[PDB]
Amino acid sequence: PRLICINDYEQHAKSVLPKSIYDYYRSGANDEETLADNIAAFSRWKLYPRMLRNVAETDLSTSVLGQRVSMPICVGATAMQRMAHVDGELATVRACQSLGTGMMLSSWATSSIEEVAEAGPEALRWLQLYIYKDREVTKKLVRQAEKMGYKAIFVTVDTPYLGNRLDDVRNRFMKNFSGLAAYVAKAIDPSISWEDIKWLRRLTSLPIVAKGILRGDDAREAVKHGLNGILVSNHGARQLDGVPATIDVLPEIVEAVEGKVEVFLDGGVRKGTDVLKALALGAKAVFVGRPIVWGLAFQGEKGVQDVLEILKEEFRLAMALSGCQNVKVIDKTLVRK
Amino acid sequence: PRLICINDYEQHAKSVLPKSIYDYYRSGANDEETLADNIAAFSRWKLYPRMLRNVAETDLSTSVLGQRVSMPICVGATAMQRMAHVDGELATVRACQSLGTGMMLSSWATSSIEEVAEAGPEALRWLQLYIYKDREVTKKLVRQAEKMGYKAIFVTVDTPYLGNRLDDVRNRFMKNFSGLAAYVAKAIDPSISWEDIKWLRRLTSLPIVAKGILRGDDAREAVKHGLNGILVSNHGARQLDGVPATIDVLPEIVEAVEGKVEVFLDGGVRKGTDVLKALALGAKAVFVGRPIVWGLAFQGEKGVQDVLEILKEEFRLAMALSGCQNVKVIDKTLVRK
Amino acid sequence: PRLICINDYEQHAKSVLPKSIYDYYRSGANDEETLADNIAAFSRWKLYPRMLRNVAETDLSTSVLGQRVSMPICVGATAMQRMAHVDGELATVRACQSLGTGMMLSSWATSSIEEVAEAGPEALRWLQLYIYKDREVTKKLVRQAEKMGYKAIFVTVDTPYLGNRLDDVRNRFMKNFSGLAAYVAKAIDPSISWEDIKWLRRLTSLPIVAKGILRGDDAREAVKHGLNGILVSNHGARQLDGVPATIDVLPEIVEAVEGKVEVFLDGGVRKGTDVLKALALGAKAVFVGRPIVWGLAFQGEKGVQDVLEILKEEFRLAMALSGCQNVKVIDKTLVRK
Amino acid sequence: PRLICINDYEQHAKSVLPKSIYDYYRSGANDEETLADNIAAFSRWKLYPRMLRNVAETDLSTSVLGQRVSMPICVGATAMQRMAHVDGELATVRACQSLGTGMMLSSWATSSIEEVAEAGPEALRWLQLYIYKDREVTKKLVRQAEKMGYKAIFVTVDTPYLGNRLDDVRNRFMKNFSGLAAYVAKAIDPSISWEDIKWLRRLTSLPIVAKGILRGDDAREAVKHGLNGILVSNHGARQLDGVPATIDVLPEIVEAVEGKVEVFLDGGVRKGTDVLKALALGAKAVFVGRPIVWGLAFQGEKGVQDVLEILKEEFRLAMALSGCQNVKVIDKTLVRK
Ligand SMILES: Cc1cc2nc3c(=O)[nH]c(=O)nc-3n(C[C@H](O)[C@H](O)[C@H](O)COP(=O)(O)O)c2cc1C
Ligand SMILES: Cc1cc2nc3c(=O)[nH]c(=O)nc-3n(C[C@H](O)[C@H](O)[C@H](O)COP(=O)(O)O)c2cc1C
Ligand SMILES: Cc1cc2nc3c(=O)[nH]c(=O)nc-3n(C[C@H](O)[C@H](O)[C@H](O)COP(=O)(O)O)c2cc1C
Ligand SMILES: Cc1cc2nc3c(=O)[nH]c(=O)nc-3n(C[C@H](O)[C@H](O)[C@H](O)COP(=O)(O)O)c2cc1C
Ligand SMILES: CN[C@H]1C(=O)NC(=O)N(Cc2ccccc2)[C@@H]1N
Ligand SMILES: CN[C@H]1C(=O)NC(=O)N(Cc2ccccc2)[C@@H]1N
Ligand SMILES: CN[C@H]1C(=O)NC(=O)N(Cc2ccccc2)[C@@H]1N
Ligand SMILES: CN[C@H]1C(=O)NC(=O)N(Cc2ccccc2)[C@@H]1N
Repeated sequence: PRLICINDYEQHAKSVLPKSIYDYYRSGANDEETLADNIAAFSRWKLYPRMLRNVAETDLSTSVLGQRVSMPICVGATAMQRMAHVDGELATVRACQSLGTGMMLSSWATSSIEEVAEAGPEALRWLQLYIYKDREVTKKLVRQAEKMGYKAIFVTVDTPYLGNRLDDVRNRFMKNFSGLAAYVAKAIDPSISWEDIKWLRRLTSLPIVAKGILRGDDAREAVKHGLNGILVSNHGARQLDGVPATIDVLPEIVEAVEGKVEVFLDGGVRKGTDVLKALALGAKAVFVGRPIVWGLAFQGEKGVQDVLEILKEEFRLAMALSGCQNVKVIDKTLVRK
Repeated sequence: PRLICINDYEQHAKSVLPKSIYDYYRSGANDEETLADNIAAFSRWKLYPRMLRNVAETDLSTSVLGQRVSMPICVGATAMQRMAHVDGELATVRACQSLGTGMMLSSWATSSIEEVAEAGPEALRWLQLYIYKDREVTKKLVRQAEKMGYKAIFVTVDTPYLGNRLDDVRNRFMKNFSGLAAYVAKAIDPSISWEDIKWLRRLTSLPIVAKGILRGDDAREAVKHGLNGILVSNHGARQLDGVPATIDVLPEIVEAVEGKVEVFLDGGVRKGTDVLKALALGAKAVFVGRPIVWGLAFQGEKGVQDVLEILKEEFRLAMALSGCQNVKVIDKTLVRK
Repeated sequence: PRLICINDYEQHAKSVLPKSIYDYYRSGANDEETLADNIAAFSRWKLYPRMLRNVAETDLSTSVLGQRVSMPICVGATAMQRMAHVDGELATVRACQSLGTGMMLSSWATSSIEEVAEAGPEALRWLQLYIYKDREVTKKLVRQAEKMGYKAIFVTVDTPYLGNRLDDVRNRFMKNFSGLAAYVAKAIDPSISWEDIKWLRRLTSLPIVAKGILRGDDAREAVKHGLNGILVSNHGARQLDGVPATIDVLPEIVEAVEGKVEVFLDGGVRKGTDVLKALALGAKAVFVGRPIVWGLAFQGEKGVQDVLEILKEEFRLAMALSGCQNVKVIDKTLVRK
Repeated sequence: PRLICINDYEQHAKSVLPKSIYDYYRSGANDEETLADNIAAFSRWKLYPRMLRNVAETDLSTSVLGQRVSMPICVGATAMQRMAHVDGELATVRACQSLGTGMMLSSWATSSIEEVAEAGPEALRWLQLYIYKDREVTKKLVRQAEKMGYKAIFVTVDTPYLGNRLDDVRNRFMKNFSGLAAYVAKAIDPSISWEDIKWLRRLTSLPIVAKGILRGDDAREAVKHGLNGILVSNHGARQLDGVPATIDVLPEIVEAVEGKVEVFLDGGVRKGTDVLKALALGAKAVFVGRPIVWGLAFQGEKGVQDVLEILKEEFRLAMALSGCQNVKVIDKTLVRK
């Protein structure tokens, strides 16, 4: 294999993973209209590069909720990574610790909070949480993440029930505690409200990011409840089909929060120019989901490291060709839809 | 067969029904531009879901012209159901009586008004009517529907002549009284005017819905003639080709009637998110045509029951993932085109 | 063969005509972008039909430059019809005389002005003219048309040179006096100006229509020079590629002439709904080019008669389903783009 | 071979050139979204031709930076032409000297400045320059071009680093001094700023054109630094992917420079109507890149001459069919997007 872009990693993963596993990772909800649009929407945003700006020394570094990272490109929560590679999340956190970027650990990981911390003691690590009907286990997760050096909580707010991913049902298809639709119907609480966010905000002094916000009014409510960021996300197009692409709703959310918290994006990031467009529209950083899994499927830690390095170099080139020597000068005039 | 969405039922029906019968049911008029657009138009309307609203107890119930139904998803008139299954309309009305929803019986049914009432005595049942050149038979139908417990009349107003469905002519292709184009040219009155609506309004005290309205001015005229609802319909794209999708004209019609009557939609409903979008734009309920026929072709009553249950569950999930605990809170901010 | 729409006639013509002849008739200029758009543009204009208007007695009749015709659907000039059938233009004029519509005779016909008049003595007949470098032959044509009972002159104004139709060059591919590109470079005058229109206007008292106008300013100039109509035409997309579809420029031209002359359309008419849309946007009538040739290729006079009857019946149905009992009530609210 | 349009030359070049060489010449950056759009964008601009203007004597001549040319169609810089044909740039400059148009010589030519001048002593010739980390060699190039009769400098400003063309990396793929990405990383200066433009402006009294401007603000800065033209260019879509098509950004640049300098376009010119549209939107002339290489691949000098003659004749026809007797009357009302 000669894999030189993120799409090559997906094509390789399709060739080596059982169909059920590949389809678990690549599927979106229902007719997958949002899955296609998360990528198509990036192509509609055009770049207006500045020339002659001196880009000899391109600095990709930024910060996420106060913590320095090497690039505005971080690993999003994807469940059950050991299905892709025997090391799963441990390989992922080692690759993040090599790159100098952060890993968001899924609540449905095939590795424990304490195992991951130990594989990546110097890695920037966050916990993605669901509020479970069992609030005792929810609180136990939060208190384990605090003790194991995790630096934030990403609370997923778009999953009262699991989305309907047809291939998991059509294909006859967790170390911390569709079969997956039935699992959620059991553990995950569909009653969660803003009252539960008030509880979580009182539970921990860790930064909390609301993950899965698509509306400006909900983003303002998150700010009002004392949360510290918004991850503009449609859950990799796996929840409600027919929502907009995240790059299309990002500007409304950035406008609505009036600078009070950091805004992040995930969904459809596959190229350095996607990262650049997201930052031009006001995201502080982006998270990648599927590309990391294809990295694992190729060669575990090394495969994840290669995916993250291809993204980093593509982003560096896009910054340089656009006239941007650092992330602080990536401005809204770089893009038009 | 493992049929888990409405498209699967169509694919199965194509596999088991003679081509002429399948094409009778699936065909639209002329080049079928509206047939494609009835579905494509739903995909252009995007959903803006609210998070954290408490959707543990999702209530799908609503009412149609005063009568309670279990969900805002009802069976539209499709002629000649016994071509799809030996029980035809009797299977359909039994499935509606199990689901707690309504059946609109076609005037060109392969079962009699009195036979259907008897198969579904507790089912909510309406009659779709044409005004026939023979007004005596027209009046006999209305007076049979009143005596047999039907709760409304859906008068079809878009069919002075039958549309030109090419496959019926190219394929060498009624218990109440193209060969079908020639049948209409004989029975159906092309002279029908608003004067005939005044006659029908005086004929019966049953609610009357005008079916096949596409213009706001015609919707206002229906209100002025004392009708009790508008079914925004292009007749499943089988009459005039090149009219807009019904989801696209729905907002104009809702605006034009100023709340005075209920507005319904049919045409292209195949998914729970289609139902949600129609309700967000002000429809009280939607009617499904073809999906019921594919249910019959699969397994008669059980097949219709399965189609209606897939629609119900998809709608429940779309409501929950959008933050809607009941139909009364499905609002216009949920959608944008 | 079972040919029930105009597209079927084209498919049959492709099956029976030598490739060079078929490609001569079906080709557009260069990459054929306008050829595709002449048809695609009709599909973008949507119909908003009125219900319940009494369409029992649909009257398709209208008039063209004062002369009654049975329908607003007339035969446009297409050169060299005997390549499609041994009777060529004589078959075409007999079919027009049966239908009660008009024939525009090409200046590059394979039959003489006096032969056509004689085959269709009761047919409504017009002459399409080019202003030839030889003004004596130009004047001889006009004076023959006047003597043989032709009722107008359609002067083609978009052809100073012939368009570049690639297949005629790639395929190694006139009774009144690319090899065809070379013929024009010889006979047709590229110097023609509005001064030449003044000459033609003084030459004959016959109505004169300017054929091939695409701009409102040129349409106003035609009115100022005392011409009696505008045929909005891109020459069947065979001249300048990348001009708009004729249905898209029709409203600008109708607006610009302020009712002073009749406006006609050709280019991409294949269905009754195309005729209806053109009339809703203010055309008095439309001309069909290629469909007549496919009629000839099928069965000469009978094939042309069948094409014209399919168009007539499709138009009658579209009028009836739109609520229009006659052409005088086809209004601009029937369409929206 | 029977090659009658520019696309035919590309298809022939694909048939005769090794895949690595063909892909070097035809590739764009990353997913090649801009490569497709450079051509698609021309098709969206529609032509509104004037009739009856007298186009018997069509004059294509114009001037570029003061020098007369036979047509507003000139040869752009494409590196390493000897890979396409044994004569490379010498064949190209001979074909330009036959046509009476200009050649822009690449800084990465497979022929020397003094060899090309000698093959085309009477040809209009310009030098495309990069500002190299080695300013001594940069100055040597400029002073050779001045001594050898070159009439301008086109300074490329969009290439601080080379774009990522995937096929050069996936295919295991200079007489004046991806392996090519690595070459640039060595010679080409990523620090170049407007200070370096001030240096180049003081270095030579030759006209200087800034090549690769996409923003109006950068075009105004070029005017302020005393440059004499802007070549609106995305480097044949080979640098930053996802920038707009050059025909789409051309009007902003023409507006921004307020007539102070000539504006040129390259990127996606393949047809005479492309040239016409560019001139209608205010370009003085256009440059062709790839089409010249396909000319070489076919038959060296004769192949380049044939490509340039097909462009000239297509442009002459498009001018004539649009009503334009010379370039001075090609106005903005000819086009609408
Ligand atoms: C296979 C898979 C598993 C996921 N598991 C989780 C999860 O456990 N928790 C969560 O909050 N999001 C989960 N997501 C959503 C991701 O965090 C993220 O929103 C999404 O992958 C981003 O889009 P992308 O895959 O296009 O980069 C998952 C996504 C995928 C594809
Ligand atoms: C096979 C078939 C038969 C139909 N028969 C009738 C009919 O008898 N009366 C009527 O008013 N509408 C009739 N319709 C129109 C339907 O009531 C309804 O408007 C349409 O099916 C809704 O679109 P859908 O099939 O996309 O759900 C028929 C539609 C189909 C597909
Ligand atoms: C084969 C062919 C020959 C034509 N010959 C002539 C001609 O002799 N004179 C003329 O004015 N227009 C000519 N035209 C243009 C037609 O009059 C008319 O504008 C065009 O066919 C209308 O478009 P349609 O073919 O899509 O119906 C010709 C078109 C075709 C396809
Ligand atoms: C094979 C190839 C080599 C090129 N080499 C150079 C170069 O050496 N210097 C430069 O400034 N531009 C270079 N360009 C960009 C061209 O000057 C020009 O901007 C582009 O080819 C125009 O687009 P077109 O190929 O669609 O006509 C190159 C383009 C191609 C395709
Ligand atoms: C369905 N994929 C995930 C997702 O998108 N969000 C989430 O919470 N997951 C946990 C999970 C769900 C089903 C089965 C096992 C684990 C996902 N894997
Ligand atoms: C043509 N399909 C129907 C329709 O769309 N509307 C209607 O009234 N029908 C009655 C019917 C028509 C033809 C032949 C038999 C019955 C339809 N089946
Ligand atoms: C090229 N087709 C025609 C057309 O569009 N307009 C016209 O005047 N024609 C005369 C003609 C042209 C070439 C060869 C023979 C005759 C056409 N046939
Ligand atoms: C990459 N193609 C070129 C281009 O677009 N711009 C440029 O300066 N080139 C010089 C060059 C680059 C790589 C290898 C050899 C020579 C190109 N050939």
